[PDB]
Amino acid sequence: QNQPHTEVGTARPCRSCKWQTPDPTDPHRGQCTANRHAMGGVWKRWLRDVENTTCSRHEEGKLSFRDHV
Amino acid sequence: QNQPHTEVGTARPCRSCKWQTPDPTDPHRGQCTANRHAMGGVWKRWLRDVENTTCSRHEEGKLSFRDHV
Amino acid sequence: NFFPVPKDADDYEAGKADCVREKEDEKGKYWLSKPIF
Amino acid sequence: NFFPVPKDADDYEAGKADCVREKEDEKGKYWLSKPIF
Amino acid sequence: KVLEYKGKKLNFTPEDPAEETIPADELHEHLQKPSTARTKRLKERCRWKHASAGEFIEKSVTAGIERMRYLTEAHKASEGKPEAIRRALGLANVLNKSTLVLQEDEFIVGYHAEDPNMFPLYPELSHMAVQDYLRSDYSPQPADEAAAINEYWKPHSLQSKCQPYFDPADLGRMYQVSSMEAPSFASGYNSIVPPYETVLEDGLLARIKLAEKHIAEAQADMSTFPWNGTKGLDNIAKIDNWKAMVIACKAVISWARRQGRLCKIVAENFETDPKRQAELLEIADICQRIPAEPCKGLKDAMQAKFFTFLICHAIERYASGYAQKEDTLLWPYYKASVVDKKFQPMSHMDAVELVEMERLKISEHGAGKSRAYREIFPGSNDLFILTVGGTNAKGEDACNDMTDAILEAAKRIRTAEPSIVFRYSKKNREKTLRWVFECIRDGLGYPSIKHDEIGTEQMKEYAKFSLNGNGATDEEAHNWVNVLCMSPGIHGRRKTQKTRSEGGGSIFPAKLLEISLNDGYDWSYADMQLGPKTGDLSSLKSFEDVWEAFRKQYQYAINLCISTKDVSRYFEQRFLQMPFVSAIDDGCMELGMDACALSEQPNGWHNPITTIVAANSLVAIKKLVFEEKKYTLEQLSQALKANWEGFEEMRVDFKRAPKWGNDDDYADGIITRFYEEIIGGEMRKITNYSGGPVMPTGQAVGLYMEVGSRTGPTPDGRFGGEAADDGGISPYMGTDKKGPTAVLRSVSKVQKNQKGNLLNQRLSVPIMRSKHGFEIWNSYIKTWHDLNIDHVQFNVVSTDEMRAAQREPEKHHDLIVRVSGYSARFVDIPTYGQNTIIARQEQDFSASDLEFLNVEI
Amino acid sequence: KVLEYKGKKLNFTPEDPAEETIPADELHEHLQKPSTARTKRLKERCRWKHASAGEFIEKSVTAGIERMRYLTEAHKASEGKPEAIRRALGLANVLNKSTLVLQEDEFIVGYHAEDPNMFPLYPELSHMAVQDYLRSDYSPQPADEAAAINEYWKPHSLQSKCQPYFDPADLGRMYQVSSMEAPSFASGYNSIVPPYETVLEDGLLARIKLAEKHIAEAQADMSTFPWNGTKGLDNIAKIDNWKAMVIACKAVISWARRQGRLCKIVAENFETDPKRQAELLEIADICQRIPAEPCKGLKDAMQAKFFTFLICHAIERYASGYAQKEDTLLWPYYKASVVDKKFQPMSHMDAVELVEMERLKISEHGAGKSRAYREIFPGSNDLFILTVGGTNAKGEDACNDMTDAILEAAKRIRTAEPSIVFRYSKKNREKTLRWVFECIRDGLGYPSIKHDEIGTEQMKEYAKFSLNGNGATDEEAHNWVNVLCMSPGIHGRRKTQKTRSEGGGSIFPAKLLEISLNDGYDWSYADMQLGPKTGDLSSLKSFEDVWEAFRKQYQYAINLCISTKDVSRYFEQRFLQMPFVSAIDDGCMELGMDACALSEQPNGWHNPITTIVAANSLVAIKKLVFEEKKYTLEQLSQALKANWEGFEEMRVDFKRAPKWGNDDDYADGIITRFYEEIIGGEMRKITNYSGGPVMPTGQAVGLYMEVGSRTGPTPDGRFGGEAADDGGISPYMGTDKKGPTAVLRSVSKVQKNQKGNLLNQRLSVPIMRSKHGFEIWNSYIKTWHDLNIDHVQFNVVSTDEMRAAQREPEKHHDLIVRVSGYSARFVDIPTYGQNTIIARQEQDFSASDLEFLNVEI
Ligand SMILES: O=C(O)/C=C/C(=O)O
Ligand SMILES: O=C(O)/C=C/C(=O)O
Ligand code: SF4
Ligand code: SF4
Repeated sequence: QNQPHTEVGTARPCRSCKWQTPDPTDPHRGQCTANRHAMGGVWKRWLRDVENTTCSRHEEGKLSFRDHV
Repeated sequence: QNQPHTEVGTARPCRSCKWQTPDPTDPHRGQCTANRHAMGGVWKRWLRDVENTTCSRHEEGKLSFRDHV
Repeated sequence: NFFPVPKDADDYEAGKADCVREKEDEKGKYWLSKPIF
Repeated sequence: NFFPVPKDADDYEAGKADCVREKEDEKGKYWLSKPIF
Repeated sequence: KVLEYKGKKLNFTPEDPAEETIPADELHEHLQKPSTARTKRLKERCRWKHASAGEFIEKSVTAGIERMRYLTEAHKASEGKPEAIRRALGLANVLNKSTLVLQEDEFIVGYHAEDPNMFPLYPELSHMAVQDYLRSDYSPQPADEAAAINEYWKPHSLQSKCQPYFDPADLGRMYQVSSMEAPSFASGYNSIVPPYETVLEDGLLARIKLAEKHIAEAQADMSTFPWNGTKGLDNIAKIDNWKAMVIACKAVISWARRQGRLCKIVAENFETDPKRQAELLEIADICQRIPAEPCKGLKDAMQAKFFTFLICHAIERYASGYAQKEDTLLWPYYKASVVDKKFQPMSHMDAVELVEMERLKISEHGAGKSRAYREIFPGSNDLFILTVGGTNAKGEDACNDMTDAILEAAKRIRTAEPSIVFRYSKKNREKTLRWVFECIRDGLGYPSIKHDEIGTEQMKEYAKFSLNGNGATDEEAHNWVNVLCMSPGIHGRRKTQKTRSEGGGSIFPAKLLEISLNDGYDWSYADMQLGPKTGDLSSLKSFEDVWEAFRKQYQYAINLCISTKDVSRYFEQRFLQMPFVSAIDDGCMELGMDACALSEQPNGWHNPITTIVAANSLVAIKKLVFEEKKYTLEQLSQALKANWEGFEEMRVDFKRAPKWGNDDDYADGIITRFYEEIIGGEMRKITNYSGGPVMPTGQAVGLYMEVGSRTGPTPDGRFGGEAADDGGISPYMGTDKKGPTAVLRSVSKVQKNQKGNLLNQRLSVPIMRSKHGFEIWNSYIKTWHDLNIDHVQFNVVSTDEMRAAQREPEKHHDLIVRVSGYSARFVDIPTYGQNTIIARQEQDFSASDLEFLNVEI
Repeated sequence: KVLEYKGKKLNFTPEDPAEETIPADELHEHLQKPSTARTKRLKERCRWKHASAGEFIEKSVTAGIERMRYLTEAHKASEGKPEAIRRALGLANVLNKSTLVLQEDEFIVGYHAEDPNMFPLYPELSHMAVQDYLRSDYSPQPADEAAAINEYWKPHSLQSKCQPYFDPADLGRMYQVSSMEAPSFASGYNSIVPPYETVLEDGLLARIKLAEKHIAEAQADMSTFPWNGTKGLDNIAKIDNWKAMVIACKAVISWARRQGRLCKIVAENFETDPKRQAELLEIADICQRIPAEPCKGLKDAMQAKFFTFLICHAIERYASGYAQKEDTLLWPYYKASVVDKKFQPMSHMDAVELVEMERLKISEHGAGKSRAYREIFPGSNDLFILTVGGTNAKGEDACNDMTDAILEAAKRIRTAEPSIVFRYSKKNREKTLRWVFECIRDGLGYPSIKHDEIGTEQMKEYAKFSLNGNGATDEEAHNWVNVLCMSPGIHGRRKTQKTRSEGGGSIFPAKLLEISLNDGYDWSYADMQLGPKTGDLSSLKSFEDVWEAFRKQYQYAINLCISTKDVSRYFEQRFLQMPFVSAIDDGCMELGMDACALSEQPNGWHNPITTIVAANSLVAIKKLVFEEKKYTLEQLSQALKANWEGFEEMRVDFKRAPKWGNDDDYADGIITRFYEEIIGGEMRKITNYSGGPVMPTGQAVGLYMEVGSRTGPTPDGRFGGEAADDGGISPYMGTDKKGPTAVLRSVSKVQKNQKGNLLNQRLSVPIMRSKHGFEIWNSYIKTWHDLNIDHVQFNVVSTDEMRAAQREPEKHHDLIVRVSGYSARFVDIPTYGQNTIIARQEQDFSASDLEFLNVEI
């Protein structure tokens, strides 16, 4: 449950999560940046839907540009 | 004055005259059929504007198809 | 007069029907069919 | 601030004017010119 | 009554002895004989929609609004989509939502508006034409919605698209319809030769499956490594056209089947007679199968043909006409039903009845055409011209028992429309010729007669100019029909003419002549400059100067005539796609092209109308002003500007000058040159969209009346506003004083640079209805053929009867006469037009005439 | 510090003795020297609009709505009109109604949105891009209107037009930007090479007068007897285009002059200092004349150039870039002003100041580009790449005093944009080379260096494929610039690249490699099928099987890459006409064609990015799995799916396998084939819209970061989500262990089937800033040139300083570094990206290195 999973009408959508940044082409999609490796990798996961997806690592907020790719 | 002449806002426009029939292409224009010859000719006159033109032969009404060309 | 469109018809859509009425004038009798919902 | 368009200007139309206002923010001073009637 | 010929005394007593004593002035009220009780009923209650003088004859005929409404709804909804698909979506919405109509006693069913008294309008074409309807008593309703619709379409209309590419002064001149017919983009008028053969043989389901296959292959092509952008992008327009074809065809099938379902519903819920109930279910089944599937029998074919006609001529787009080779088209299905009895078994007389019903449905087909075109076909709904006879691919007789069924039905039911063209060859069987004559001797005015070989040769010549080298093959060149009244075109599954922009539209020499004598200025009708300033009166110092002034007037006019058509063509294929017509053309389907874009068989023509007035005028000018110097041009011009008032002696001089149609050397030498060097010679210099020449098709329809009324007095002796000549090459009414064979001799002299020329002739009733009628007529046609004359058509009607029909129209409802290229109900023609037909010389044959024709009794 | 070379001891002490004791970690905060008080002021208050990670760095930067609003208003009003004219009307409405901006201290004036903190948006391009803006903190306002606007445009958008011609699954794959860059029609991203030369030389009034003449002649052609419909219809599209040009040019002039009038108004009503008042009136006068009239001096030319830039890159349409040959373009005007003093007399230093101001205006140019393109250029506004140097038509030195003015301005003002490309030839004067080095040694990252002869030859080769046989002449082939970062294109009055659809856009070998090992399935980022099913792991029984699997993945991807561009091209010229750009192209003007329709010089290319990750992975697979059989593919694949967790010994094995950039035979033999046979060889099989080949331009911009983050672990030793290689042909960061000349030797091996390849290198600060710096660098470049290498560009920056700038960004505002093909403000780069630059090997030169370079001290 620490990986993105569907949860219809969730109180904690990917969209509001600090780890999420929108897809480069389609703003309906998202990018999960939560999987950050000790050697510096930001191992993204593609989000088909940011309104009805969530996981346990969800944390409301917004990272500055410095902490994104 | 028995020939078509401009008369702005006339009470007796070509448009209501029995001798008039609309232009074949542009309904803003008209055809005057008043000049009828004894040998059967219907010697039409083209009407640039049927709202502001008139002459003394003006007669309100409508001819049947039988009497037009 | 209300006639539901056969569900296997090319033009079937849910709730669709033919409204059919008879008319008659000086010339003769005829029927009109208009699609409705 | 209201400045009528010179009547010999390429963009002259009757009643047309430049509305010009000065603004200043953290970076600096500037002027905006929007056409109005 | 009696004539002596080769030592015999010929007696011109009627074949039916009863006619010896039937008063001359009521003859045609005795001749109808509908083949069944049903078709008798159908005729008696026929919803005629004749128009004359710019109006409909009957108050009950009025415009529909559904087509306007649903086309508009689709157009708004389809914004952004490819234009071809948008057009398909428009047609589909119209077909999906249209009220459909079923009438009592009908077997062939279907209609093109929401009520049997109505007709649809066309806001996508001419915004002016729609506006004219809104100002009329027969406006679509509600008027406010209709007005709102027209305002929506105006910026998108074909008219609005084409006008910016022409000098406004030039359009104004054309729009007057005095020296030039208005361009089609301004009126919405149009024509088409539908590939009926494809629908009947293949059915629409097959076309759909075929387009879908093309699409899949094209999409596969586009994803194939390695991509080539100089080739692969061609698939875009192709896929658009094919997807549009599928949308269009599926909608047509759905529409046909919904018509079928109305038959079923009426049979089961409304109709109380078990006989009619069974028939209605029979019709319902046909509509279910057809045109989705290939036709199997004659009933299938007739209904398939009618459905195709409605889409192609009324619903997808307006098009005048009924072009088709009906005997050759229906023969396989006649054979299956009547001869082999393999499907929908029928008697020959059953076939005859079915054709009668077709004629009656067409008689009910009201046309949503513009004011001009409600003016120039008086006494008819519209132009509907079908073709029969001629020769097959091997040059042998194409006549058959289906031909005869079509002709007999015409003779029996006596409807003014559809008109018939008979392609005449020496190959044609006498049995069928006799049926042709039965129609003519009854005064129907049709079949008109076209020279089979001239037309076939013509198809071969045009074929050489094909832009993709796929013009008619030599064998295919035998497959031709008249498009509207007069001009040949290919029929079949491919290469047919898709639009009037290819060929059609008229030009008016009489008016051009008039303004030639006034430095291009029209003083008599419009009071404005109508042509180029080709020289004032004093500059016209010789006959050659007069000749050249006309030439320049003609060149200026004809250039506009063709260029406006080609510009229309440019935009039609871009914004007025016809995906249904495209889907049933084998070439369009194969190449993924729109019907207006692809043009495999060139067929360029334009119509000179009022030619002989111009020609007689020139002859008289030469003789009296320049040769004899009896009058100066200033004297003539003063006389003309006076409408000859005070100058009657001058008028009579010009009137009696030599005239076309008298086999007179002086007149004919000048006029022959006029046809060949100017009318044809100059026009032929122009090349149209299709890459072929433009040649003249002389005719007249009702324009000889309307243009006459817009033309001042002319040196042939006309007063201002009198009618012009009635044909392309007919003598001016009442000026042929040397008999019928003198006329043939004049006409035969015009041989170069023509596409066709309409000849009207009127033959003595007693002779034609006598037992000698057929032999004399057959000899006439043989002689006419040997003289290499393009066309002839006949009135056979007494003046007494026509005058009687003027006095008491209600007693002469079945009087039909020939106008020009089409036939009409005489009492529905205005008095002005009626008088021009009465004035046509009724020809008698002298014994020298009969000898010239090599008649044998 | 000290090196022994050819019996000398080289001392690497800095040229400025002061630098001996300046801490290494703050060096670049000491180097700016704006030439005037004004440009110092302008820099300090500069309205930077840098974007990183998909967002703008500063809260004050936000979207405008005026362009959206006025484009929409025009589009609704122009329904029915020809599309080219609709586009001209759109631009005109935007220009006529736009709020204009004047800022304090400016001399070059003008802007592209309604407020200096803003930028315009583009609803006509990508509806998704606009929607992304609406969901952002920098949405246009009012949000409800903007939303309504986007809904209006969606069915009309370029995106909506192109999508129906591709399998949706394919679009979904591209839109992820993992194996393929999204097509331009989906993002709105774009580029252009404006024909600046035409505007500066002729002025717009002349272009207007010229189009009007073409129109008059065309209309005359159409009314000439005898009409030919196979020719005369060609005039329609021409007249539409020319009329559109006139509308566009008139609007631009009016817009320029209204900008001038704002200067006048501020001078007379707002500005209180008589010095500035006089200057504002000077500017007002320039704007009145320019660009209406030909430019006469350098001030004219600069303002003309900026105005043209705004229309072509921001207002008529969005386009990335700043492509132009600035020294050659401005030279005639520099000469007139500075040398001859004939008009707008100026000193060389005055010219230097004017260029500084230009750099600052560009530094304020915010770009309304989509989210992806706010991701992949971190630390900058956008790509702005200008070109200088090279050779003239005779092959002689093109360098001049204007070149030097441009370079000095760059060195002085220290802005990250615009970046510079220097075309290097042995012809180039040392005086100018020294200025190039001054910029590089100061760590600016530019000028990058392009091989002059390679590019010129390239132009000649492409010219051969011209569809109308009017490609670059041999002399014209010397007139070239980089379009964006890396790819050569013609500059001048004609034949320039008008759209990114011709060439540009990227493809990502690393991701293609990853899914090659998983039967086309992307398990690591998107969890879905991303490519064709090229074979499961067990089917990959040899290295050749692995090689072929990648090939098919690559073939599938590159086909989509080019075809989506060519389809965009098809619709751009049909619905996104650029009448202004057309008006200033000599070819477009002459032929009456739209800028996107006419393509006289082919220039097809696509960008392989993340190539070396793919290449190193393949090398490691061959050696360890198939040659030595130390691991099976199943063992590798299990390790990869684990992100190497538990498999660190395996990872280290693959990491230490031979790597690109070490002049190692094993690695380089495989990788050379990879570049030449697959990357270039397969791509070159494709032909684009323009009829030429498509060849690869290897580069990276910030995509090597973004794609890296979307790519799982790979057999080169990466963990999932780590950065890819930084260039087109750079060694992967930290894997080049043999020094700088070893790198050159590796890189030089790739010679076939390339259009270009970006090489990033990083040189030791002490050496470069020593008195021996220029000689070693000049020797490096000479050697690089002899080895026939396409490109090289340099970072010159200590790790100490970059780390300091991470800890304390507010103290390091003037630190500029090279990313890939562009330079950036280091503190505006995200930490992830910063670390990739730090990890790039700082190269020292051994005495053997120096001997290899044939250095002479
Ligand atoms: O379309 C026309 O004008 C005429 C056609 C015809 O007579 O066939
Ligand atoms: O358009 C591109 O993406 C590539 C540009 C370049 O490197 O020149
Ligand atoms: S909620 Fe979970 S899956 Fe969604 S963005 Fe945040 S960490 Fe990723
Ligand atoms: S009012 Fe006079 S000019 Fe007008 S239509 Fe009647 S008669 Fe003719």
